[PDB]
Amino acid sequence: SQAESKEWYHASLTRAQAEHMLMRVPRDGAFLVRKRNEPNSYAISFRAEGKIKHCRVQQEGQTVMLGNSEFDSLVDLISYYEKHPLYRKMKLRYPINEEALEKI
Repeated sequence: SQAESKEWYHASLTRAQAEHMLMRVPRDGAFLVRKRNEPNSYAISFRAEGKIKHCRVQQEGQTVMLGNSEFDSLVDLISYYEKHPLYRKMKLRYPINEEALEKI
């Protein structure tokens, strides 16, 4: 779907790999979305209050759900949370597009 080509979306990034990337950006609002190793499940990994936090988003047919908040798609969800606070008063602000690198 459309989210898969967005700069904040990572198809193959674990929890720890995501933290490893986010720890290098010293700014609240830094974020990425990663597919989880369970069907129809994604995580938003983000920086808030100086920490890294993870929240889960479920794909539910034609829609996605974050807690009790429904959106048309992952792209619409992220757009909404760039405009409205996701966590306390903090909005998503800095999409992280880093590659998890394999040293060879």
